[PDB]
Parts: sequence; C-alpha cells; structure tokens
Amino acid sequence: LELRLKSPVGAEPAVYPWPLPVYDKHHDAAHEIIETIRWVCEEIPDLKLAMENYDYDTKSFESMQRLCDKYNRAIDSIHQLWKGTTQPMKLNTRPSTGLLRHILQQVYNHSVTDPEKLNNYEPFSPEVYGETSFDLVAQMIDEIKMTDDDLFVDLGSGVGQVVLQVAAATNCKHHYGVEKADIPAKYAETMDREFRKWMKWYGKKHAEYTLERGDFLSEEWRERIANTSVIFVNNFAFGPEVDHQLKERFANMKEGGRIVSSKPFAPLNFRINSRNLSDIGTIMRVVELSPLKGSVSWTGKPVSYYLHTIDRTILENYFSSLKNP
Ligand SMILES: CN(C)C[C@H]1O[C@@H](n2cnc3c(N)ncnc32)[C@H](O)[C@@H]1O
Repeated sequence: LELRLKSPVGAEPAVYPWPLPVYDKHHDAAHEIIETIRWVCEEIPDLKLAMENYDYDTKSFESMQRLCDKYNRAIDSIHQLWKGTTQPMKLNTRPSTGLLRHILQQVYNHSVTDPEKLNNYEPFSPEVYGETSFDLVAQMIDEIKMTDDDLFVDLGSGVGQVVLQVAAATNCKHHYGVEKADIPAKYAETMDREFRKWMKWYGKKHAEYTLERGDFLSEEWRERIANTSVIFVNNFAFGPEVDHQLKERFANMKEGGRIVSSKPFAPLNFRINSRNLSDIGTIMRVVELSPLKGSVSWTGKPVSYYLHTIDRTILENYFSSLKNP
C-alpha cells in the first residue's frame, strides 16, 4: 500500500508508505503531503486553478489517495498544457522563502530519523547541540548581501541546515559546513542527499555546497578560515577556550570579511586604549542584529545575533592619532 506524488518537473514521484509515519508531536507525513501539494500550487498558478474545484481526512487511505490522485491528474494536465503553446514554468529559479522553509522541514523529516539522538552530546562542553531558527538565518541572508565573490562557512554546522538554506538563497562560489560530532555529521550525509533530491523534485536551483566532518580548529582550517569572506558560527555554548582560538583564526581574515555569531567576539562598546592593541576588537566593527518581533528564548530577553566586519581602519586611525596633540 502506497501514496504517490508526481514531481511538477518530471522527476521520480515521491512515494509514501501507508499508514503514514509520524515525525514528532506536530509533524506527520500526512501534513507533509498536503503541504507539498499546497506549495506546488503556489509555484504553478495554473495548477492552483486546476486544483481549486474540491474535503479530506488525514486518517483515511482512500481520502488521502483521492487527494494525491486529484493532484497527480492536474500535474498530467499542466504538463500537457506545457506541450501546447504555453511556456513551461520558470525553469530553474531560487525558491520563495515559504517554499524553502517547507523543503528544509521536509528534508529534516526524512533525514533526522531519530531527533532525540541529537541530545546525546556531553553537557557543558563545546558539543552542545542547538538549531538556529530559519527566520534568523533568513534575516542574516537579507542583511548580509552576498555575491559570487563570497565563500560561506558554518563552523559547527550540525546536521547542516544553515548551509542548505544559505545555498538555496545566495550565489556564493561555494558554501561549507564543518561539524565534529558523529551523530549530527552522520545525519548531515543524509540531509545532503535529501536536499539534492527534493530540490530536483521541485525543480529549484541552489548554489554549490559541501557538508564535511572535521575539526574547525585543526591546521587545515586555519588557512581555510582566512580565505572565507562570510562565517556563520553559533558559538553560544562554546566557552572562552574555544572562543579565544577562534579569535586567532579570525585575525587572519581579509578586510571586509564578516562573521555572524550568537555571542560577540569583541565587546560592543570597544574603544581602543593603550592596553588593548593586541585584542580582536582592534580590527572589526561589531553590531547587534535587530531582534525579530516576538522572539524570546529561555533568557526572557530576545535572542541576539552579532555581525562582525573586519575593519583595520580602526587600528590605522588609532596609530595616526598617536601623532596628534
Ligand atoms: C550549536 N551547534 C549547532 C554547534 C555545533 O558545533 C559543533 N562543534 C563544536 N566544536 C567543533 C569543532 N571543533 N569542529 C567542528 N564542529 C564543532 C558541535 O558539535 C555542535 O554540533
């Protein structure tokens, strides 16, 4: 027994077993199915017209299969439309924000087979797992205009969702994620396959990326970090040991290089005095990113992210001013 959904662009149908699996307390395949249909209607207006003319109950196989079938018919229909004088949909675009949210949720669901195993890290160590919200990454994408000049790195990439979202959204020459712990790195290998497959299924283009197992403190990474123009690092749980080593790594970045983190690498109020010349604040502007409305962590205050920009002008100027009355 099965349910099937035709790709709007001709890829292999998506096949779901019956009964449909549950993912967590508010995610099951039934809603995935419904939502994928909902989203393809969003991408193809004609499909939506063809689809308007309908009830459905998530628990009934016939009721579900009548929906899958109704959608599969309409796809056949649209494909016939495209053989006519009508042009195909825009052939290879970036996904809308909404579609992207769904796609990554879909990818996660099919890959992170057991979400609870992602809590099996050593507590109060740099291994602590946390997931940056899609909206936040969205904000970063919006505020940090990136081009094909840029290279992107998520240090400690988890299962890799930041990389995937950024790769979906921007045109960086390449995007990297590096993660050290087995569990998330294992899952990342699946995330990668699934993301590639789902993007093909919806016919959406994405930039190039690689999810790697490794240590971002190793020798190899020193140089790699220096060539990176944009770095995302969710370091809230790193601790001063690891933060300090990262400061050294960052000291080597090119002008205009950018780092986005959850905990600043230099105080915000930083004036360069006589005693702090060696310090990382000397070479970078640091701003707080605007909080997203209605957003409160366990800290009661809004969750903050910080943007750092390599600006050695700051240093140049303090030296220049050491030659003035
Ligand atoms: C918060 N979470 C998403 C951070 C992830 O960072 C991982 N991590 C911590 N240290 C390193 C390291 N030295 N090299 C590569 N990854 C590391 C951590 O496993 C968590 O999944």
